[PDB]
Amino acid sequence: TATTLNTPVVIHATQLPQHVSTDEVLQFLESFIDEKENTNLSSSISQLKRIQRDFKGLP
Amino acid sequence: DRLLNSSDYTQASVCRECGSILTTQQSVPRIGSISTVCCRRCSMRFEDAKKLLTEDGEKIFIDDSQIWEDGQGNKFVGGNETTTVAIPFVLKYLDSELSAMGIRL
Amino acid sequence: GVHVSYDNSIRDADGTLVQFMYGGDAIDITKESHMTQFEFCLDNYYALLKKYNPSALIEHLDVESALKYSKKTLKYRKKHSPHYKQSVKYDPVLAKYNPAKYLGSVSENFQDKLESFLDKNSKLFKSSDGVNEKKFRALMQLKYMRSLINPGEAVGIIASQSVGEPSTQMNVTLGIPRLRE
Amino acid sequence: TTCQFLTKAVLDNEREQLDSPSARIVVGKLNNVGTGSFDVLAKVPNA
Amino acid sequence: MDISKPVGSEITSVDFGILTAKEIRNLSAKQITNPTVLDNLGHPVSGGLYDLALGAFLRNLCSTCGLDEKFCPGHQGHIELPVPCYNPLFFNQLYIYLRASCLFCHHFRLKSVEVHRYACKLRLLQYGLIDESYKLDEITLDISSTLLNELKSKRSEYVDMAIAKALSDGRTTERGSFTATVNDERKKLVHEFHKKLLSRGKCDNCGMFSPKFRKDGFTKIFETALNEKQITNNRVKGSTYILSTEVKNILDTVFRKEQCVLQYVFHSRPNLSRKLVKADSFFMDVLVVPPTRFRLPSKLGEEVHENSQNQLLSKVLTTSLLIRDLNDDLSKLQKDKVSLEDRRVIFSRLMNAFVTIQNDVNAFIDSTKAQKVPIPGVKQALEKKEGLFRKHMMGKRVNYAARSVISPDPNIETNEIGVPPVFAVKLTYPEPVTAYNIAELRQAVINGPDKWPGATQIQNEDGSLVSLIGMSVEQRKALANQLLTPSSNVSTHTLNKKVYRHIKNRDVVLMNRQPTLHKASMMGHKVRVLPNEKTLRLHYANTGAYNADFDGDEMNMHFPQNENARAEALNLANTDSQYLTPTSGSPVRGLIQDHISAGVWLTSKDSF
Amino acid sequence: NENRETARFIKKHKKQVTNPIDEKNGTSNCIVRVPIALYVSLAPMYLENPLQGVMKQHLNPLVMKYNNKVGGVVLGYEGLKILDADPLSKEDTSEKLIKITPDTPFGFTWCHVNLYVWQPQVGDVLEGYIFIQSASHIGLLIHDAFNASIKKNNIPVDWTFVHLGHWVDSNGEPIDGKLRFTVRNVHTTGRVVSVDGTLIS
Amino acid sequence: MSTFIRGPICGTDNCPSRLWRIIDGRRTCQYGHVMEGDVEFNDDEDDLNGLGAGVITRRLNLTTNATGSFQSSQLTNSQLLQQQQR
Amino acid sequence: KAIPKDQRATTPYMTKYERARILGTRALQISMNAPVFVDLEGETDPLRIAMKELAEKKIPLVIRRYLPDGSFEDWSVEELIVD
Amino acid sequence: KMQYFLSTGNLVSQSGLDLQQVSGYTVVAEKINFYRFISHFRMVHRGSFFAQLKTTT
Amino acid sequence: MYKTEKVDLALNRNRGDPITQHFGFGNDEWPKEWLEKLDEDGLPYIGTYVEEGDPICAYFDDTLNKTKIKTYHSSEPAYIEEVNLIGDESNKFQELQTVSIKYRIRRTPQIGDKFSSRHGQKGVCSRKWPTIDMPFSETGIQPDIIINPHAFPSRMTIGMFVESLAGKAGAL
RNA sequence: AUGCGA
Ligand SMILES: [Zn+2]
Ligand SMILES: [Zn+2]
Ligand SMILES: [Zn+2]
Repeated sequence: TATTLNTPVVIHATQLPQHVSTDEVLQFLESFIDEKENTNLSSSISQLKRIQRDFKGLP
Repeated sequence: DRLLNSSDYTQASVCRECGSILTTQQSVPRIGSISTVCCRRCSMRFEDAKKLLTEDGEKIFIDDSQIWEDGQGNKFVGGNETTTVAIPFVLKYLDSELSAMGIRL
Repeated sequence: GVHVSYDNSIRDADGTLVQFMYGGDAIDITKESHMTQFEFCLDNYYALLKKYNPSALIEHLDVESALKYSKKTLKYRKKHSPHYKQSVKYDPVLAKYNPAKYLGSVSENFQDKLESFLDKNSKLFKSSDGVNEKKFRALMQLKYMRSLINPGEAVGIIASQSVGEPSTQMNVTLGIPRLRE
Repeated sequence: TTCQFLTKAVLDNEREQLDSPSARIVVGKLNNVGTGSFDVLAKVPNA
Repeated sequence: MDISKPVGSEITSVDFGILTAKEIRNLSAKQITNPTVLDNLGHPVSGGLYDLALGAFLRNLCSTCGLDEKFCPGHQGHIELPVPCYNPLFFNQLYIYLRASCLFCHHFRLKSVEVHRYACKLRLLQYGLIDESYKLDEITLDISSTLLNELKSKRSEYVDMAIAKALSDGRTTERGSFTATVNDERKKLVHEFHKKLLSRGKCDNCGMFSPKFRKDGFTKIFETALNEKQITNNRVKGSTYILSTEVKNILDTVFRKEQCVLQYVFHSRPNLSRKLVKADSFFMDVLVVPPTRFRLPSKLGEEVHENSQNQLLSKVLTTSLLIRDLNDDLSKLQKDKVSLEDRRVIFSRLMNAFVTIQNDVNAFIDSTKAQKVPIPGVKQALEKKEGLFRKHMMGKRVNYAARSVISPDPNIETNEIGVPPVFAVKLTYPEPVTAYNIAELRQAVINGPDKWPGATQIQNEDGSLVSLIGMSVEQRKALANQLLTPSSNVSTHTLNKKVYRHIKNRDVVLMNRQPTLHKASMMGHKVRVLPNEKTLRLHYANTGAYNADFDGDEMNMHFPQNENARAEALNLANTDSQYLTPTSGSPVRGLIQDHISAGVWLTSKDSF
Repeated sequence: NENRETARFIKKHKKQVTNPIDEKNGTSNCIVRVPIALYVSLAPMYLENPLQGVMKQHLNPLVMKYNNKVGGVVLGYEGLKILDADPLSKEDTSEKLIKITPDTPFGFTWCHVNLYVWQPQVGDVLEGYIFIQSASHIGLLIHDAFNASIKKNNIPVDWTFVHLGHWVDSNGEPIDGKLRFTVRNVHTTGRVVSVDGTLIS
Repeated sequence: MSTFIRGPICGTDNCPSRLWRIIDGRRTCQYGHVMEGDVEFNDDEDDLNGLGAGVITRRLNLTTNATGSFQSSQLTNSQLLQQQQR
Repeated sequence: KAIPKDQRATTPYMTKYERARILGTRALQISMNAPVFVDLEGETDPLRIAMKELAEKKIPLVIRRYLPDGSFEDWSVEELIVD
Repeated sequence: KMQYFLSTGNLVSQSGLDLQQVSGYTVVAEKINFYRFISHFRMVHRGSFFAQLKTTT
Repeated sequence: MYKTEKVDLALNRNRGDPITQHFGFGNDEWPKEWLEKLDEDGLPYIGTYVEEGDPICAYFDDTLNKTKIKTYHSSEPAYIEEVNLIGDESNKFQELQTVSIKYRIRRTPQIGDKFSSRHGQKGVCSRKWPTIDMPFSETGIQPDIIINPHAFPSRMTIGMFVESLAGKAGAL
């Protein structure tokens, strides 16, 4: 991903970020990973799942 | 298609913050650092950097002269004919300039 | 830089307006040749009706607004049929309705010649099998709409070539010295 | 008199709005005449 | 061009404007100080015109990007001019503004309130409010400073009303208002303005008698003596050559003290940038250094001739070194210089050397401003008769094009062009491969570059190019069975391979014949490959549109490389759409000579 | 005037937030959700899945990856919205419109999406499970995602070696499992992000 | 032996061979694939009025465009020539 | 700049310039694996494919007619009278 | 020097030899055809300077 | 059509010095297929067919320790008609540094090649008509050249008509 | 630039 066909030309935020709670973070993790599970990005999702476990309690 | 696409069509760097396509350069990489596009005009010499009144960490990029820079990371690529680059040579010698506009600068 | 805006006005690529219509009729030269050859169109009427069949398009436009202005303008024109005593109450029909949208918005010169043809040929309309000056007039209006200059035409350049190219074949100064002067 | 018009332009700090077809060619831009008189977009399904 | 590499940062306009020495120093990749060009009799001199920081050279990586001559875009250096040079291009300007000032007060010799009136008019013409610009003259009422300042108040109030209204009315915008007529009224105004500025033959703000200013023509200004009546009149109100430096400090002070008017004087549109109008714009305190890329030597066959810019610029470096030598006299002289009056020759070095450096900088800009056939400068490169703009911008050479003598042929269509197999094998279309064209393109690849409907090259979606020019039937056969492989990298998954196929019977080509006197002389034809031809084959029906004749006429055949160019050349420029000319609407395409006599004989009632 | 340039340095180099320690017992909320607007290309082959097109093209490579612009490794995205090129809807429609470049079949569009970013800062005190122990560093892994290492020089000499041997803490027992550290630096310039930790503050 | 590379190698496939297609203007892989450079320079048109005193002239100390990727050479001291003639 | 559709005042017909550009761009997209909405019916030239799509209005494109003011009218192929 | 002048046709001297031009005096015999060869020696030129004139008188 | 080429070794100025390149070889590693064109003295065999790319001479420069060749670059083949060795004007020149090679390029009448009568009525050959397809006279002949009549009404080259009838009489 | 094909 090195050119327009892969990388965004421009990115701007429109407000100052919002500090997602642990509960909001975990709910996002489960919803995002669950929606994604349904291609090397899957492997990064596996790391996200470990993050889920780390934000779930236990490695 | 003819007078460009089939002749000197070049995707050239332009600084979205300085409106020129000739200050752009490839910044020097390192064993842990890739080549990054930097705009010379949109960067400060690391010897100054308000250092007297003042870092993010990753906005200094280095020249083949091993010179540290701050900024210059706002340049992009746009399609133009290369002779255009030829103009800054003479016109830019003439002490004039192109403010090559783009998008949201 | 000189081209046709989408509003039929000739603007330069700057935006400066040059003419409110192309030659004042919005007619393409590459169309005009028969746009005033009515009798020819008539003897080949059914073919042109097969080309320009209006029933496909009669749903996309208005066939009256321009025709109605044609009615008021026909009134002032029959009343005022001296030049400085102009139709100041009635601009030409091309001024009031986009000629590509309301069939009948046509130069008064073209309208006049067309009607004069219909009057001087009423006897061919008394020699035909199935044709009338209302359906024939409808056809000629539709041909006129279909001869209009397209939005975006490079008419500036076209003009320049139409003066240059034939000037290569070329009491007072004539020819190139006159044109250069 | 390219340089003379150049001088009068720079002294004005002029900005080219890059409408002239020649100028538009200079920057390698779709010519504004004819087929470049308009833009084309696409209707795409959102779901 | 590649359809596979879009960009979405197109330029929307181009601003013009003067550089700044601090800008140059900050962007400058290097200062070039050494008038040397090569070193070790054969090496790029450190800190000279060919320093490697200015790009790549002869295997040496660009010392600023470490990139080869095939990659480093090059970087522009700069020269620190010992003294501020006059900018030739604006030299007439700085001259005018010099003659317009007052030398005892350093103000413009026009009434301050009248000047402010001029600034008002030019401000209203940034917004193009012409009616108000003319309506401004009417505001009218020993004259008190309170009253002339009252005119300035009322006039500024008029600016506030006409602007506030016009922005309220949307009859302009923050970005100004610009049309051909506004530009015209501006140039007219600025001209009469220049006439008023020149008209004052004595000061008004200060009443002082300024000296007459004379100039050499392109390197010196002189200051004429005054009359004892005017000199003693100036005291009761209480030609010499001058250097550029003094001019700079004077025009600096005048241009700063008169910034308020000049802010609108130097812009035809609102200066949103709050840019100071500085006198250093007309002078060159420094000189840039072009990219090495554009300074490459003239090698003709084997012999490589030095770049003419390098020559003139080296002349700048030598002359500058001489000025460094006079500065050697100042550091040298130093010790008071009481009566060592000989400095009269070193004074010849400063005056002569200094006018010399200016003359040489001018010469580097414009050959016709220096003092047989002196290498042309950038002005000559850009114009001279037609110029760089005309010879390499308004028209260029183009790739995918051919030229050959045209030969008639009645058996082809009137919309086709017979392409000789010499051209049929060397003109390609970059065909993206699909599910519907896989068979045809696999076959074309199988044929290879040296046969009919084949393809010379394959461009991967990864960006790589694969030439088939020299691949064996085995290797091309193998690649034909690999043309449809799947994606490999998420960076490239959206693309499909490309095949550079030979031109074939489904391609349209844009034929052009010499004096394009009119658009009808350059039409799109459907390509028809003719075997055993060597010349571009053409139907007679076109010869009255090209004004062509087989006596020996040559035609350019252009092969467009893009589906937009195909669709336009098949739909707009195509020959059939060119059956009538716009000049008259007379048909330009019909049978000719022999076909006419055949029609006369065949169509006789006597022919059965 | 000489203060425009210092306003340019401070106003250009301003920092948005200082993620604090959650409850002052957790970790700094360096994880934040920020809605952004990106401008991405759309190929024609995704012309029938435009939200999925934009996803597979630009957003999928962004997860588990550092963004200089956001200042961190994208933790995830929320609420993608393609900005319609043409006014009037009921903030919604069965088809959108998008600009095609004036040269090629590729599309370009505005996009609005919420990003979940891990935005760590220097000084945050964090705990990690010891990855490695070499005589110049201790490797740890934050949340099982971010690699962190504290080099010997940044570790207090009061720490104790036990022979890649086994470091023993300043208290007099060897370290094990999780370690609490302050963030000195985060090294992202390379193929993988590295978090610079300290044991001396 | 000597090595290959004193200019370019195909970083794609590990094939260190190079082709010249003078008709293409292309430097390409002798065995494998792709474009080794799109850029191609110096084969001027019909416009060399020769005002250029072109004082430069090659002398083998500024190298050469290397237009031969074919190489072997050796380390040199600097113009054998005198040692050759000796 | 958006001239409302209810207010569109321009030519119901596609200019030859419009037809040309639409056919070029749409052909190019189909040639880049845009989903074909019509029977390929054997064809191999993407341009004639785009012509088939134009004849059926399957083209999913809209014309942005510019006015020198900057106002524009967004027109579908499926409405602008093809010929 | 005379090979010089004969190889370029730029005859230059401090008198200008009373000639309106300083080039074009010499031509390559161009033996591509016997007709061409004999024709050079029967060619007579009004001189380049009149080639520069705009009129045709 | 004959093209003459000068292969010069005037590589080094200074009016002589070193001069070291000699037509021939040294490393043997050269492609022995070069013998297919150049004699073991480095010059092509007079008479040799050459096609684009073939070496026109071979020599050796001690500076490069390599056997180099000057290639012929054209779109069409020729034949080497004569190769002339130039030692002339030289004082010593023992190295044989100047060689002149003359190429013979045959030019067959071809579609597009120009032809003209003595009447300034010039025309390109549009095609090489098969003899069977030519028109044949009752004398049993088919013409050499066919010129379109439609040319005469504008040009009024009636002298060419007279030359036709005079050449016909004069042959009979 | 000089001569020349178109
Ligand atoms: Zn910049
Ligand atoms: Zn560099
Ligand atoms: Zn004064």
